[PDB]
Amino acid sequence: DRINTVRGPITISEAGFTLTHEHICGSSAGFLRAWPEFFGSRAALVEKAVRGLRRARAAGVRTIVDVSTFDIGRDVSLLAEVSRAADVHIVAATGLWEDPPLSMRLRSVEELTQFFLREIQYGIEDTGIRAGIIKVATNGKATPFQELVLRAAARASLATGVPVTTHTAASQRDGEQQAAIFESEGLSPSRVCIGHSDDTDDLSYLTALAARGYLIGLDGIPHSAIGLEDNASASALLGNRSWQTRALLIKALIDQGYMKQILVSNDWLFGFSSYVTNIMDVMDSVNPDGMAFIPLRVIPFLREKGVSQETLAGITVTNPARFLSPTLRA
Amino acid sequence: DRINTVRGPITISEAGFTLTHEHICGSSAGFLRAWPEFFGSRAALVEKAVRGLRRARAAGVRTIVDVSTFDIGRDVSLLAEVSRAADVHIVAATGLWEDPPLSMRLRSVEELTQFFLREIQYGIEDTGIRAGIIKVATNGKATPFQELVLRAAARASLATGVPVTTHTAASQRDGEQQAAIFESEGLSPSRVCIGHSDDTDDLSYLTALAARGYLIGLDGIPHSAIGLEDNASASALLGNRSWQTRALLIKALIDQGYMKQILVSNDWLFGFSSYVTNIMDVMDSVNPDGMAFIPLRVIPFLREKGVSQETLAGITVTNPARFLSPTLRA
Ligand SMILES: *[C@]1(*)CC[C@@](C)(CC)CC1
Ligand SMILES: *[C@]1(*)CC[C@@](C)(CC)CC1
Ligand SMILES: CCO[P@@](C)(=O)OC
Ligand SMILES: CCO[P@@](C)(=O)OC
Ligand SMILES: [Zn+2]
Ligand SMILES: [Zn+2]
Ligand SMILES: [Zn+2]
Ligand SMILES: [Zn+2]
Repeated sequence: DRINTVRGPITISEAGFTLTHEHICGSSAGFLRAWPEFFGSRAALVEKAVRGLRRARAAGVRTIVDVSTFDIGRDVSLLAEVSRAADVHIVAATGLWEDPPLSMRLRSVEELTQFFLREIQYGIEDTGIRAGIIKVATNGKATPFQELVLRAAARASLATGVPVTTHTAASQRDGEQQAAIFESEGLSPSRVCIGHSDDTDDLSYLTALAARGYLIGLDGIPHSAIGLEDNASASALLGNRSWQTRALLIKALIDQGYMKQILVSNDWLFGFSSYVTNIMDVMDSVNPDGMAFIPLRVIPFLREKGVSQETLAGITVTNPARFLSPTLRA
Repeated sequence: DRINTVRGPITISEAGFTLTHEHICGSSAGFLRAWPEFFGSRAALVEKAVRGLRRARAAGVRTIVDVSTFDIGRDVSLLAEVSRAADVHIVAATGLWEDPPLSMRLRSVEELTQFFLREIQYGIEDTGIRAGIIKVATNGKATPFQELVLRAAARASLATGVPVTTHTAASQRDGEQQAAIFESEGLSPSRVCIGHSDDTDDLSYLTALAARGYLIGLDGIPHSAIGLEDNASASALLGNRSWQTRALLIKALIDQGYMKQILVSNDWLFGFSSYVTNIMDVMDSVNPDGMAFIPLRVIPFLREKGVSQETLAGITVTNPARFLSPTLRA
């Protein structure tokens, strides 16, 4: 009956409106400590993130899930500072994304499971902050090491009840292999969110996952390079489907009976060093509402398309609570 | 007339007997902070490193050059602690090795040059400790990003006078391309050590580098898996040439007139997470003298083969001082 945040345990009812896939800073391990000037300064990144989380809170957000791992350069003391200053709860992550270093890539399934358990059960670094979610990734067929990560994540979730959330190449149907691996370890689909699932329009894929009990992460709604066809790096990252096209998948899955399994977010960030220089500027130009885009723009859009207020509340409040609530089955 | 160490500037004469390619811990950025139990504990790694540096100092070592970068998980506060406790000077490194994360790999030559300059001229992280060498790497033909790193390293050296030291796949003759890149930027060969050069027996390659003025890093003398043919991972890392075979390259280059350009070391470490589990144990079994192997075993070997005491002192004391001494030409 409690979820770990960067400021400690909170009750389920305190989570409130929750964005389930967000980042304070998308970086690399040690990078913000070694090269803070890349972001202007650490203080500038903090100020930017607080301003943004304050705008989100004013729009109705109460909690974000920062799904930055070790290899995304998660800095839990930065998250704690931002969380305190903005009065928005932040749930931190363990796991590994797509850029693990050699010291992680050479590890066994057992060793990885120890590491993820450490961050859930003991703490991150020497901070005593415990993760409330496990983040994993593939981009196409899993590498051998990613198979180990997905298995370790399953083990860590089976021991603790903390959920797993994934990065996919959704157009490659990665969620099918991720599911297979997780199920081979015994993990309940109700403890797993298959993320970046709004990157595809393939309903045969989305419903195959939802029918087995997976949560479906429609988590990049404002990601679009429409109107930036000249910028190859922004097109490659963001794609050329509209935010409306992505948002309508929320309606599609509601219409198929999966309202309880949908998790919505922006996949936004306040700093971004793991891609091209100045990408954060480009992104901010596309979506000046930042993390507030879901409540300010997506919710009203969906209401105008005939989705109910009650259904939207269930998606933004009930589903994240049920997901984040530690349990073996949800 | 001063070299930066983890405890501040020292005079040239204070450097004394210097090992020019060593590691306290071979790891990954953030790893020791996130997963100290991999090493037993941080305190255990500190104790091990102090014991080892004390044994080296008793054998005549006064300074080591820790050529661990950002991506080797260099922890300058760990180096400072070990340096204080063992009374051995440690020179820290900037640059990038073979495992840079996305936040580094996406950067330009200019950006990289700023980062290396930061670590030389201002400090590492928030510690105020400044690097005294720039470390770079290729394993075969340079990737596009490694070309940028080598160019940035050249720029940073041209601005500050701090030398560059390299990781090679010596059997692939990487030093030839590294030289070409460095020279394309204007860098003097006398400011560059082409490292892991004892990994090859190709004198046509070694002398081609030394003839242009490069320092030659014969830096892995005790690395050998002879008598561990059953251990594939140790054979792959350490090779199947004897330490004597490697040591005799020091004599070969003396005999060709290059005594002033030879730099000798062990390429040892006290923790090693970026390879197979328990590799440190295997390595310690092969060479229980650790960093003391050069003075305890290599120097007497070379004397018995007819190299002079004076020549060996010039190699272990004069050459490292001339190399580390900030200058545009040495
Ligand atoms: C919230 C209420 C249920 C519907 C109308 C689906 C029948 C969706 C909106
Ligand atoms: C140190 C003195 C010079 C030699 C003998 C090379 C002639 C090497 C040893
Ligand atoms: C830090 C970037 O992480 P993603 C994979 O969600 O893409 C923006
Ligand atoms: C940390 C390991 O670095 P290398 C390339 O000198 O090999 C042991
Ligand atoms: Zn992702
Ligand atoms: Zn993300
Ligand atoms: Zn090396
Ligand atoms: Zn090395």
